[PDB]
Amino acid sequence: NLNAVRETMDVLLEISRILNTGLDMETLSICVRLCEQGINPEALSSVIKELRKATEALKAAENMTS
Amino acid sequence: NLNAVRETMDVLLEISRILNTGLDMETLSICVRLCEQGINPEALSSVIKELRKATEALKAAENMTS
Amino acid sequence: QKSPNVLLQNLCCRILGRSEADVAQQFQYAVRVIGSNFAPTVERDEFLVAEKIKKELIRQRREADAALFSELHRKLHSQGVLKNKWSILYLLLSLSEDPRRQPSKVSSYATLFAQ
Amino acid sequence: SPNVLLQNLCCRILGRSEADVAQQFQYAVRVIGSNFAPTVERDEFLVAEKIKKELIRQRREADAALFSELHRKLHSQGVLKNKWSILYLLLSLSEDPRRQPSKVSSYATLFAQ
Amino acid sequence: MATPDQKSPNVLLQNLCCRILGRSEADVAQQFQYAVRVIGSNFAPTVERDEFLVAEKIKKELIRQRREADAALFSELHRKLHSQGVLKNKWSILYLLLSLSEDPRRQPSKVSSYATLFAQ
Amino acid sequence: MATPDQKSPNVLLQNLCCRILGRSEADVAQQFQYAVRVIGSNFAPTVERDEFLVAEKIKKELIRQRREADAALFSELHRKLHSQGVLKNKWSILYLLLSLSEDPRRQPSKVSSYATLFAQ
Amino acid sequence: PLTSIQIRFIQNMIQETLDDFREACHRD
Amino acid sequence: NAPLTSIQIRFIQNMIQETLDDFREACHRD
Repeated sequence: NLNAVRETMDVLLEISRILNTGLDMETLSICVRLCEQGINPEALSSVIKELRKATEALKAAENMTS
Repeated sequence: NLNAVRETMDVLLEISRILNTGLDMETLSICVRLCEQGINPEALSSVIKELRKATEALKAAENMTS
Repeated sequence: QKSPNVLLQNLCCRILGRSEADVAQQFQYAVRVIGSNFAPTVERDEFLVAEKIKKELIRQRREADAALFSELHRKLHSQGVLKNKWSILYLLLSLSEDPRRQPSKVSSYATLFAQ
Repeated sequence: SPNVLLQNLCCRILGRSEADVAQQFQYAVRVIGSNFAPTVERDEFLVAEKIKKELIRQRREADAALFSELHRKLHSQGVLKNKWSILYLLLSLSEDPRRQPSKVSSYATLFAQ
Repeated sequence: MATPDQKSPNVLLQNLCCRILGRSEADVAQQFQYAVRVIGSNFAPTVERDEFLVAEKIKKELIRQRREADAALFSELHRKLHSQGVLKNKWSILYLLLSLSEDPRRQPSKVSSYATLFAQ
Repeated sequence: MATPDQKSPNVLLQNLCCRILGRSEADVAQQFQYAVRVIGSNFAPTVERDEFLVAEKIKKELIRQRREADAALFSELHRKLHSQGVLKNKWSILYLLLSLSEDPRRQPSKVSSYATLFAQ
Repeated sequence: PLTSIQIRFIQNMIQETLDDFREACHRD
Repeated sequence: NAPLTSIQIRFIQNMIQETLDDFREACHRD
């Protein structure tokens, strides 16, 4: 089971990299766990877009304050 | 008329059961009476959806706090 | 003739199984939604709503639910008790759930905002 | 708890502490708490086909094959309970590398202060 | 610039509210405020700002409502109005009238008394 | 090398508002706030991010407006702009220009004085 | 030329797809 | 008056349905 989880996580990371999704292994695992727990995919997609916008705003704020 | 009302309520309950609506006899009867009395079906549907969402949120809160 | 608001409150209390005091936020949300202008329902024609429901049920391979719906609709039409059949049909369509699709158990995550 | 996991995910992705992401957490909670209409597609195979078509449309045939392979591996692994939902989410979050990211105008930064 | 002593949009809206509701201006103050809010909101451009396109749309809608005689009457009245040349904004009036047309066959969905419940 | 003090987008927007209104920056404070609210709002991605696709869409729109000569001129100017390579975001500027195009044939719907009520 | 039956079928299919899209948008 | 083949009718129907589904999905996402 552990080897299967590792293989699935590696496949997901590779897919995210090839698709340029910007997801890391931890974020991808969190998204997978949320989807497995029944989160609405439309809500999840909106959340992902909002989180990406927030991450870009936070990175811009950190670069402006540094 | 009373027999017709009872038959209509039974039909609505059966439709809800086949559709897995989660409505009980009293709620289905109230919805039928409101629609027959001219209540906007969009308002009634929104109310039913909100009540179901509230029940699901309460069940999720009870399962998370337990 | 209980006012529609009191009837809706009693219905909510009965369906959720909680006291009026425990559903105050949900009651306020419901009152806001019902008093809020909502876009017209997808179908306001009894025959159009029935045909759309039949097509959707057949497309989803839910023939048993389609037959039950057709029987209930026939009974409602013959009984002639309801004045606004289109409204009831629209409500039933809006509340329809695919029996094959396992009810999406509301993730415990919704509880975070409840506090 | 799913809330703690989401908070940790936000902190990890943003690279900020939980205290610095409070507004984003509130926004996420608001979005998740809103009643959403049923998703267009709840079938794993339809979501996989849509993801493949979307990847092919960006002329990323290698990335499309990689996505199809990863989806096959995920389906065989059986770790995810809602494969259709996860595939739909991944498709929805996919970005075309050829389509220039609509750079959020610096003007949004003016109000941040 | 010949601006007819056009009583202020507030006065015109008040007169309209009083006429439609059948109540005095003092009894429609909340409705007057609602009207002012609605009128002050930015509206998307009308679907058609062409007099001939509006006339054709009106004719098609009347034919769809099986009012072919009303469609011909509308076309004739429109021709007469265009020839009269009294109205400066024919497209706006035509668009308003088209938007306000009601099908006599479709039973008016009587606004449930229930809307009053939230006013309290 | 002190890249000319390109005042922050807020200051640039304020200067633009002052220029458009023909009033001093102090007189456009409410408009500046409105602009800040609009700019901070999430805007959908433009329909087309391809310079050549945007030029073709502009030509098609001009043809729909029966401006075929203007469509050809637009395509030529777009080719020249793409070849000049001075602009870094050709797709964005093309989208802006498309959004700012005005149809000379559509008689300006004289903005009712009532729109000013919401300006305050 | 599309037969009257084929024309009617294509028209019904397009109308059904547009009705489904309108219904989905209204529900959303 | 070569009647549109069943395959051509199905193709046109599918194309129209796909375009309308894409438009509905884009509007929903917006």
